[PDB]
Amino acid sequence: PFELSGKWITSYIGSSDLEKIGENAPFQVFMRSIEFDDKESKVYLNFFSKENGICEEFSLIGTKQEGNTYDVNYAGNNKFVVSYASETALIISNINVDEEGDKTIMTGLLGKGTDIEDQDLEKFKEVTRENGIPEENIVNIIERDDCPA
Ligand SMILES: O=C(OCc1ccccc1)c1ccccc1
Repeated sequence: PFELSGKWITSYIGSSDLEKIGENAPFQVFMRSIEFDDKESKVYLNFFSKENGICEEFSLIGTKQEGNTYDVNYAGNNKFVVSYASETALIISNINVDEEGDKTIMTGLLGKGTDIEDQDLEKFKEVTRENGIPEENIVNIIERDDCPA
């Protein structure tokens, strides 16, 4: 089988709205771990983001919802699915509705730490594309993640 829980670090993120992912933006997210607790219908997320250019750490809890889905409060309301899982990667698709009501679709490629497999990367690009997110709306997060391990 397939272990979904553990260390996951963000390699790349794509977004329908570039305001949500540049420097210091709420969805420029540097993942550190995700733990799925299906017994209690919960997911545990630990990650860094930057504000004011300095690392801040978050540990959040989402709730398992209908189908394959999870709801979590962060910079508005979020519904995400693990669209793809391999031994080496997860691709997450997330819809965020922010505090103004604006809706953003994002995708995120995660791995076990820095050395990306091209096969996982190609699947990320296809999922991103399928969600209507253009290639130039992809940020390389590996390059930007200087937060603590
Ligand atoms: O890496 C991500 O963590 C998921 C996540 C989802 C919601 C809140 C926190 C973390 C990610 C990437 C792109 C889009 C959405 C999420």
